[PDB]
Order: sequence, then structure tokens, then C-alpha cells
Amino acid sequence: EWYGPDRPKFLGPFSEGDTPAYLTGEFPGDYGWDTAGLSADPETFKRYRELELIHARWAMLGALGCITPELLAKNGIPFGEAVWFKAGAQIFAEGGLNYLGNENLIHAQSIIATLAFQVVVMGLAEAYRANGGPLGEGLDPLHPGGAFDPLGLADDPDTFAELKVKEIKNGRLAMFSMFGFFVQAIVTGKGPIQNLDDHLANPTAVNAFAYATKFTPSA
Amino acid sequence: RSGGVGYRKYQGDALWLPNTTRPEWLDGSLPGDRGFDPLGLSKPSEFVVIGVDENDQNAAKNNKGSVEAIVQATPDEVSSENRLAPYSEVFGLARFRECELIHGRWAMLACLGALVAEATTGVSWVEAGKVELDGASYAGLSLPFSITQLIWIEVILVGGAEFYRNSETNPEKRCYPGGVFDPLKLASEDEERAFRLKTAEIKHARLAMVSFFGYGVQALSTGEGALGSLAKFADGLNNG
Amino acid sequence: FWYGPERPLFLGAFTGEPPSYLTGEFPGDYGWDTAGLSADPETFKRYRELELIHARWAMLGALGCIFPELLGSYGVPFGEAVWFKAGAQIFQEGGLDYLGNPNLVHAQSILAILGTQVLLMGAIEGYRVNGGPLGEGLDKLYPGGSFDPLGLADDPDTFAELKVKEIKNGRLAMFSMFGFFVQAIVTGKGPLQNLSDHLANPGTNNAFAYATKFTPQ
Amino acid sequence: TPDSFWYGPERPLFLGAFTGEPPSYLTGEFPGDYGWDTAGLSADPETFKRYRELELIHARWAMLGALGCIFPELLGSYGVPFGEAVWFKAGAQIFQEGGLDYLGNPNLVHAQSILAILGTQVLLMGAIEGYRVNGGPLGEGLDKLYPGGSFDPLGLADDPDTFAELKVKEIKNGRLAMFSMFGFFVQAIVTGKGPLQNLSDHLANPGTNNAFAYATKFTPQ
Ligand code: CHL
Ligand code: CHL
Ligand code: CHL
Ligand code: CHL
Ligand code: CLA
Ligand SMILES: CC1=C[C@H](O)CC(C)(C)[C@H]1/C=C/C(C)=C/C=C/C(C)=C/C=C/C=C(C)/C=C/C=C(C)/C=C/C1=C(C)C[C@H](O)CC1(C)C
Repeated sequence: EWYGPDRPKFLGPFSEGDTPAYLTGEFPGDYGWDTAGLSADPETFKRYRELELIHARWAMLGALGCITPELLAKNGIPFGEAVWFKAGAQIFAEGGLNYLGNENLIHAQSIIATLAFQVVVMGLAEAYRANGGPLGEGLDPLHPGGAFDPLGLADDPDTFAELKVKEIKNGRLAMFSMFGFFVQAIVTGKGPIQNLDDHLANPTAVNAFAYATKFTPSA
Repeated sequence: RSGGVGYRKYQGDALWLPNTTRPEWLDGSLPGDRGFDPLGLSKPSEFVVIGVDENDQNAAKNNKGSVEAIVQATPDEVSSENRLAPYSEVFGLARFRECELIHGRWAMLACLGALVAEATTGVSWVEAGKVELDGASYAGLSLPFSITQLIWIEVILVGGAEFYRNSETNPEKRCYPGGVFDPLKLASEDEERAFRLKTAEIKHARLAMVSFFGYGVQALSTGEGALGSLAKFADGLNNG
Repeated sequence: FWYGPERPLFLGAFTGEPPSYLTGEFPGDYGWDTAGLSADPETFKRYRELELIHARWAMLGALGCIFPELLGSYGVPFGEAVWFKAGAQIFQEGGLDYLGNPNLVHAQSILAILGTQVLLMGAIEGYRVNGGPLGEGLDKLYPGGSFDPLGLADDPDTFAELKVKEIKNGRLAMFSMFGFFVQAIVTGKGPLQNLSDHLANPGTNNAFAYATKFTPQ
Repeated sequence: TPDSFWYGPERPLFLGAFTGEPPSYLTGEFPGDYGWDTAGLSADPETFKRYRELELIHARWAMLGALGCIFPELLGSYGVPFGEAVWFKAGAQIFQEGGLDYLGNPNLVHAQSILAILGTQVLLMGAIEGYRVNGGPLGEGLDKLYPGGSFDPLGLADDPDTFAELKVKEIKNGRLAMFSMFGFFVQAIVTGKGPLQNLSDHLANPGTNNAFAYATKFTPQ
């Protein structure tokens, strides 16, 4: 289970009649769904695992940071308009951009300062992720360990090979939920907790089909 | 472990009398066999064939036809070059088995339909005609068909079923075809387990035909349907 | 996955030590005999004779409590759709109308009801012990014969898991009827009537509202 | 392979005489091989197979889509009382008060709940797309994209030359539709009208109802 040629797959009982021969079960997260045949080259399939895992990690950081300014908004925390798809414009408010509500916090007005600081920080940090450097060099490009596993959890290689599957499954629906949050903000124009409050107010009447005739081309 | 108490084994075959014998042409190979055949309707009825006579207008005497041969009856040759009279005999046991079953399968499909249609709509099966001659309804929902459209749809569709049913040539397989008609594959294997399935269908066939002949006769007297003529009996029985 | 030592137990992954006399051989073996009632290998048979008859008599019971009240909500004029009020229908002058229909059964004499039940149930539970014209010398719990007409119990391999599905569905039904007796004494309403009131407002129509119902003095 | 004019090295090419020579893996034994893989997406023969069921199913949905988008629109202009005849405005017929009456006829389908439509679409389209991958009662071990048998009832794909000829007709009728069904999308975003309403206007004045009258529509402003 979870590895070998007897792993669960992406269609269940129907899935065994078309599964790619180059997908075997030797990598975590193998459910046998490469019907478009994009990763048949084993060199590109080495790269697409790296692209998938990094995208998942920004998604798990991303999806948690989209709702924590809104759950705190309903628990009586003073924000200046904490909804994720328009909280970037808070820096053009007259009080700068205070962090929680307090002026003795960060208080950033010039975005040119915080932008150019980021690209130098993230420039070397993303450069060190590929080549290595001060937090180790000769390490696995996906799971280096050591400096990024302080708590010793990446031991017991029958457990470490299963926390990967928890790493990517928790990662995949976070990628699927940020693709949620994007579209539910484009169409509706409100925060996802406000959407989740409004679906629970009336689930039969208030759902996505109320917004189905929004993009009809009037010409 | 066992104990024979509260019942008796009787060592027998459960004929339609508690003690008579079995007629000769009935043998226990069929599921419905309880030895019930008065009037000899499935006896092997041998014939005799008479030659044709003389028309022969340019002759002296046009005699008569006379006896040629006493042939024996050969039932259930269902050779399919005929297509309008397949069996070699009208009075053959294998044809009446099939004629009992198809009478059975229409009956119990109709006896249940005579009640479920009434239990929702309230229209009895006797008066189901006029009430849809004006409007085609089903479970209180309207349907777009005229009654002229219903007959052409009926004759064309259920025609081809009754033509395809007449395409099989094996006299057992005309009764129980299976194949596509047994998707669950219940009576397809385990021939003893299939046999008590077959005795359950004929008992539900025999009980159906009597029950449907029950509906019509009491609908001729009373003029009332299946369940409306049931409540009339319980009307006076409860109060009186 | 169900038999032997690599079976699940009542405490799951953190189960530690089951009792010794539960080897993963019989259905419903989750190793939950922490009080140790059935260390006797003879008496443990008698409870497996007795758990299952409780299990089968409770699975058919649940469609006698849920099912008339469920049909009563969808337009069938029952005499008493609530199941614990159903016995009192024979003492009203309309009588026990089956499905609320007067031209059906229409019971009037309550003493004549069980006057013929005892003659049947006496003859039908005595068949389960021994004898009977259905199956003479057969298994005490799984005879097949003509209790299994369709033949879903043909191979001995698949027959083991249907015995498992019989008892897990069965223990689940017996759980609901230690339920069903409490929620009728406490509320006085039907079981789906309590379910219809909980979906309207869950945080108020739960059992903590009735927490002071048996208050003394 | 016979001399069949569509398979092999003498096959016609997507630029005519100016093509020269096809890529080294498009050798001309699959339908619709005009030798056009200039970007080279399918050099891997494992990957090149994966685009062919990806192309053919797109064709077998678009050919239904090309006929399906205009045929209620065509009959709508001759007095059939549809709710909406335009294909991109016909999905919102479930929200009107009469329900989605099929053919504009109230005594037909009469759908009310959009959830009930979608609830039974997934439970059916899951099973038959599940059957298309493998299994299913209509054929167990067959081809992934030419199953035949119960999916060729009239028996007109039996001769290996005629059946190899009709595969060329299927994909070319398909590639005509996929290009054209792409056209329905763009000339509905731009023009805003039904696709025959675009056609009956271009037949009105062809010099002024062409696409250049909509060229300044998306000016940055
Ligand atoms: C046995 C039934 C079964 C079925 C039918 C599926 C089906 C699916 N699984 Mg699988 N699974 C099934 C069993 C199991 N899955 C999994 C584990 C997984 C995982 C981890 C994943 C899947 C995923 C998928 C999807 C991949 C195929 C696809 O991309 O659809 C493409 C085709 C469609 C989506 C058709 C569209 C249907 C819908 C009606 C569209 C509606 C149209 C709009 C209303 C209008 C259009 C809008 C316009 C305006 C732009 C698909 C939904 C993947 C997934 O989640 O992708 C999202 C995935 O990551 N499955 C397990 C556990 C082992 C199963 C147990 O047996
Ligand atoms: C690892 C975590 C785990 C834990 C803690 C349990 C615990 C339990 N399992 Mg197990 N399971 C666990 C894993 C798993 N179980 C199962 C499958 C099963 C089954 C089929 C069953 C159990 C059952 C049990 C119970 C065994 C003893 C009992 O009856 O307690 C009961 C006593 C208590 C829980 C404590 C007291 C009850 C209450 C919480 C106190 C609250 C106080 C009241 C509010 C006060 C009332 C006021 C006044 C008036 C009195 C117990 C609830 C049995 C069960 O369901 O029993 C009902 C059972 O049939 N488990 C699987 C699937 C393989 C597991 C997977 O890991
Ligand atoms: C054997 C199962 C059985 C049970 C548990 C009941 C119990 C009930 N009957 Mg019923 N009956 C049962 C079968 C039969 N009854 C009747 C004839 C009647 C009549 C005429 C009436 C009832 C009424 C009632 C209800 C009494 C209200 C009440 O108990 O207060 C609330 C308390 C509870 C519901 C707790 C019940 C739990 C129970 C005491 C423990 C379960 C174990 C039992 C001791 C086992 C049963 C007997 C054993 C020895 C087999 C209640 C639903 C009355 C009624 O419905 O009016 C409202 C009524 O008038 N019953 C017949 C035909 C003789 C039955 C056939 O066996
Ligand atoms: C099969 C693909 C499919 C497509 C392309 C559409 C497209 C549409 N639907 Mg529709 N639907 C589709 C399936 C289904 N729909 C519905 C139920 C509805 C309802 C109730 C409504 C619509 C509406 C619409 C229209 C939105 C107006 C618009 O987009 O502006 C113009 C722009 C375009 C037409 C360009 C669109 C092209 C598209 C974005 C690219 C095509 C690729 C897609 C991404 C593929 C999607 C398939 C996926 C889901 C597997 C649009 C034509 C609304 C409507 O009726 O509008 C008035 C509406 O109210 N649909 C169901 C039943 C659940 C479907 C089943 O699969
Ligand atoms: C890819 C295929 C496709 C898809 C998804 C659609 C999608 C759609 N079409 Mg289009 N269509 C297509 C291809 C397609 N079309 C093609 C190729 C044709 C040409 C034949 C049509 C012709 C067409 C018409 C004429 C109409 C639609 C309509 C519709 C809409 C609803 C469909 C519906 O009501 O189904 C329901 C249909 C069925 C379930 C099958 C037909 C069943 C009929 C009613 C006979 C009933 C059978 C039987 C007699 C009754 C059963 C027995 C009963 C008595 C118990 C939807 C937007 C309707 C609409 O409003 O769009 C504008 C509409 O009126 N379609
Ligand atoms: C195992 C173990 C282990 C450990 O170690 C120890 C211990 C704990 C001791 C143990 C446990 C045990 C248990 C849990 C038990 C329980 C049981 C139950 C509950 C049963 C039920 C049981 C139940 C039952 C029978 C029931 C049945 C029922 C019925 C018939 C009913 C009937 C009816 C109906 C239909 C309805 C209507 O209105 C009427 C009447 C008539 C009323």
C-alpha cells in the first residue's frame, strides 16, 4: 500500500485498464494519472516532480494566509480591510500598512523599500535552493534535511517514505484550493469565508449557479 | 442434528390429491408437475392420415379418399422454415409449457399493475380507458401522445419482441432463454438451485392467472375494479 | 484483513493486547471482551448463538420504527405512525388498519392476536433448535437450504465476509435500539421526529436541553 | 499497407509542395498524417500515442458540438418556440419560470432543478467514461479508440481497406469541426450574437459585415 504496483489509483476500479508503464510506484503521490503523457521522458518526469512539490509548498503557505485575516475579522480583531485579494492595496492607505491594527507595528508606506528588499532576499534564497550554500550544499534538491529538519522527523525510513505522501496530498489540495480562491474571487468578488458564510445561509439558492449568467457577452 | 416432530416426511411427490397416481404422459422433469391432468389434454395423441380424392373430370369414376397410414404424433419440432406455425403439433406438452408461462408472465405483471396504478391515481383498472382517452397521464403527470399515436407505438414495438421471441428453435430455450435476460445469472448455474427458482415462477404464474380471472369476473358482476370491489366487501363485513 | 492476528481490534492501531481466546477466526472479532465474560470455550459458543439472534431480530426491527413514521410524513394516514404509540391502535374503534386502510387486516380482538402468534412462534423457534420441514439436520445459524434461495453463499471464501457484513450491520442496529428506547422515554417523540428537530437547530435541540428531565423532588 | 493515397511516403502534406520532408517519426500510417509537428511536441512514441486519443475524443465531441450548437438555433428561426435558440444563451433556460421544456414543448422533459441535472450527469458520465478506459458490458478487451463490435452495429467497418479509408474521413470531418467549434467561441465573445445570425448578416452585406467592423472593439480604454 502507497507504493509498488498495488497502490490506489485515480479512477479506482476503472483505473487499472489504462495506467502508464513509465509510472511504477517508486515515487510518492503516484496515483497513475498521466493520461496526457507529459512525463513519459524520465528526465522531464524528474523535473515535473520538482515543479509540483515547490508549487505545493507555496500553496500550503498561501491557503492558510488567505483565511487567517478573515477568521480573525469575525473574532473581533481590528484590521484595515483584511480580504486577501485586496489587502495588497492597504499600503496606499494614509497610515502606512500596520500589521495587526497597531501603529507601533511595521508601519510601511514606501513599497519600493519592501519590494527591493524582497528580491535580494528571495534572490539569494531561491539561488541557494538549486545550487546549495550556507545551509548545506551536497543535499537532495527536494528534501535536503538537516538544517531544514531540526526536529529529527526525517528518520525511520519506513515513516519518512510515508510523510512524503502526507506532504504531497496535503500539498495537492492546497494547490487545488488556491485555484479555488482565485476563481471564487474573480466571479463573486468577496472573501472565501464570506462565500462560506453565504453558502451556509441557503445552500439551495446561494451557490455557484447563481453566477452562471454573469459572463454572457452583451453585444 | 435433526428430529422429525411436528411434521411428517410422507415419502412422496405431493400430487394434487393426497393419494392418487400420476398420468403416464406427465413425468416429473418439469417444475410445475403436480400430476394434474384430467381430460387427457397432454396425452400423446396419435393420428391417421387419409389420401386425397379424385377430381379428375375426364374419367369414369371419381372414387373417394381412403386410409393410408396410422402415424404417431411427433411433438416439439420447432423448425424455423415455417415462421407462422413452428411446432409440429398443437397438442404437444412442450408447447403448452411455454403457453402456460407466457400467460403467467403477462398475468403477474398485470395483477401488480392493476393495484399500483390504482393505489396512486384511484382510477380502477376497469375504467382506465376513458380517463386517458381524453388526457395521457402517468403518476399524475401529463404525456403528449394521442391514443392513435399510442397504438402505432404499441404494435410496432411489442411486435418485434413477439417476433424475436419466435426466433428461438429450442423448446426449452423458448421458455427460459437467460443470456441477456438473466443479468444476475441466478438460474444460469447450480441446477438444483435453479430448479426451485423455476417452481417459484410457475406457482406465481398459476396464482396470477386465477387472480386475474378473479378480477375480471367480479368486475363483470359488480362493475368495480380491483380494490374498489375489495372495499365493498369490507364495507358490510365491518359494520354488519 | 479480517481474520488471524492481522485483523483490526476495538482499539484500532493502539490496541496493544487483546484477550487470548480470540484468535481471528469468527465474525465480529475485534477482541473486545475486556471484562472477560467468555473465557470458557463452550460458553463463548452460546453467546455467538445469542449475539446473532439479537442481531437479526434488531435489523428487521429498525424498519418497523423508522419506516411507518417515514411513510406517514409522505402522505399515508396512519392510525399511529409513532412506533411506541402503535400498540394502542387496536383499542380504538377504527381498529388496526394496515397502512391506514380499512379494507386491509383490521384487527379487533387483541387477545386473538397473540392467541395465534404463540402457536406459530412456538412452532417456529422450536424448528430453529431442531427438526423442521425446511432443513432437517443443518447448521444452527447458517443453514442455507431454502433460507438461501438466491445462492449468495455458494463459495466458502466469500461466505466468510458476508458473515462479517451481517454482524457489523447487526451490531450497528443493536446500538440504535438501546438508543431508540432512551430517546422515546426522554422526548416522547418519534426517532425521525427527533431527527427533524435536530436539523432545524442543532445547538439547541440536542440532549443537553433534556439534562434536567429526571430532577428529583 | 496498400497504395491507399493517404498512408505511406506519397501522402499529401500540410504545405503542399513547400513541405519538403516530414519529421522522422511521422512516417504515414495513422489517419490525418499531413506531417505537421513543427514544434515537435510528440517526438516520443509513448507521448505521440497519448495525443491521438487526445485528438480523436476532442474530434468526437466537437462534431457533436458543431451540429448541436446550430440545429436548435436553425429550427428556432423557423418558428419552433424555444426558450433560447442561441447556443451560449441556452444554458440559462433552467432559471426561467417554465423550466427547460425540450423543443419548447411543455409536455416534454420539463426539467426544474439544475442540481438534479448535474447530479445525474456525473453519475452517468463517470460510468461511461469509466467504461471507455476499460471494461464495461459492451466490450471487455478491445481498442482504446476504435472498439467496434457493439459500437459498430451496422457492420460497415469490416474490410481492412474501407475501414482504413473511413478513419481518414473521421479525423478530417473531426478536424474541420474542432477548427470550426473554435470559431463559435471567438465569434460569440466578439460579436455577441448567434452563429447563424452572424452568417445571415455576412450574407446581407459582405463588404461591411466582415470581422474588421469589430476590430476596434477591444481598444485599451
Ligand atoms: C470510481 C469512480 C471514480 C471516478 C469517476 C473518479 C474521477 C476522477 N478522479 Mg478519482 N475517481 C474515481 C475514484 C477514485 N479517485 C481516487 C483518487 C483521486 C485523486 C487524488 C484525484 C482523483 C482525480 C479524479 C479526476 C481525474 C479525471 C479528470 O481529470 O476529469 C476531467 C473531466 C471532468 C472534470 C468532467 C467535468 C464534469 C462536470 C460535469 C463539468 C461541469 C461543466 C460546467 C458546469 C460548465 C463548464 C464551464 C465552462 C463555462 C468553462 C476525476 C474527477 C483528480 C482530481 O481531483 O482532479 C480534479 C485527483 O487529483 N481521484 C480514489 C482514491 C484512491 C478513488 C477510489 O476509487
Ligand atoms: C485508537 C483510538 C480508539 C479508541 C479510544 C477507541 C475506543 C472505543 N472503541 Mg474502537 N477505539 C479506537 C479505534 C478504533 N475502534 C474501531 C472499531 C470499533 C468498533 C466496532 C467498536 C469500537 C468500540 C470502542 C469502544 C470500546 C469500549 C467502550 O465501549 O467504551 C464505552 C465507554 C466510554 C467511551 C466512556 C463513557 C461514555 C461517555 C463518553 C461518558 C460521557 C459521560 C456522560 C455525558 C455522562 C452521562 C450523565 C449521567 C446521567 C450518567 C470505545 C469507544 C465499541 C463501541 O462502539 O462501544 C459503544 C465497538 O462496538 N471500536 C476501529 C476500526 C478498526 C478503530 C481504528 O483505529
Ligand atoms: C416484544 C416486543 C415488544 C415491546 C418492547 C413492546 C412494548 C410496547 N408496547 Mg407492545 N411491545 C412489544 C410487542 C407486542 N405488543 C403487543 C401489544 C400492545 C398493545 C395493545 C399496546 C402495546 C403498547 C406498547 C408500548 C408501551 C409503551 C411503553 O412501553 O412505555 C415506554 C417505555 C418503553 C418503550 C420501554 C420499552 C423497553 C422494554 C421494556 C425493554 C425491552 C425488553 C422487553 C422486556 C422484551 C419484551 C418481552 C420479552 C420477554 C420477549 C411499547 C412500544 C401500548 C401502546 O403502544 O400504547 C401507547 C399498547 O396499548 N403493545 C403485542 C400483541 C400481544 C406484541 C407482540 O409481541
Ligand atoms: C461542455 C462544455 C461546456 C461549455 C463550453 C459551457 C459554456 C457555457 N455554459 Mg454551460 N457549458 C458547458 C457545459 C455545461 N453547462 C451546464 C449548465 C449551464 C448553466 C445553468 C449555464 C451555463 C452557462 C454557460 C455559458 C456561459 C456564458 C459564457 O461563457 O460567455 C461567453 C464565452 C464563451 C462561450 C467562451 C467559453 C469557452 C470556454 C471558457 C472554453 C472552453 C473550454 C472549457 C474550459 C472546457 C470546460 C469543460 C470542463 C468543465 C471539463 C457558456 C456558453 C450559462 C448560460 O446559459 O449563459 C447565458 C448558464 O446559466 N451552463 C451543464 C449542466 C450542469 C453542463 C454540463 O457539462
Ligand atoms: C454533445 C451533445 C449535445 C449536448 C450536450 C447538447 C445539449 C443540449 N441540447 Mg442539444 N443537440 C445536439 C447535441 C447536443 N446538445 C444534437 C447533435 C442535436 C441534434 C439531434 C441536438 C438537438 C437539440 C434540440 C432539438 C434541443 C436540444 C436541447 C439541448 C439542451 C437540453 C438537452 C435536453 O433536454 O436533453 C433531454 C433529451 C433527452 C433525454 C433525449 C431525447 C428524449 C426525447 C424527449 C424523447 C423521449 C423518449 C421517450 C419517448 C420517452 C421515454 C418513455 C416515457 C414515456 C416514460 C442542452 C443545452 C434543447 C434546448 O432547449 O436547447 C436549445 C432542445 O430543445 N438539443
Ligand atoms: C460485548 C461486550 C464486551 C464487554 O467486554 C462486556 C460487555 C460490555 C458486557 C459486552 C457488551 C454487550 C452489549 C453492548 C450489549 C448490548 C446489546 C443490545 C443493546 C442489544 C439490543 C437488542 C435490541 C433488540 C433485540 C430489539 C429488538 C426490537 C424489536 C423486535 C422491535 C419490535 C417492534 C417494532 C418493529 C416497532 C413496533 O412499534 C413494535 C415492536 C414490536 C416493539
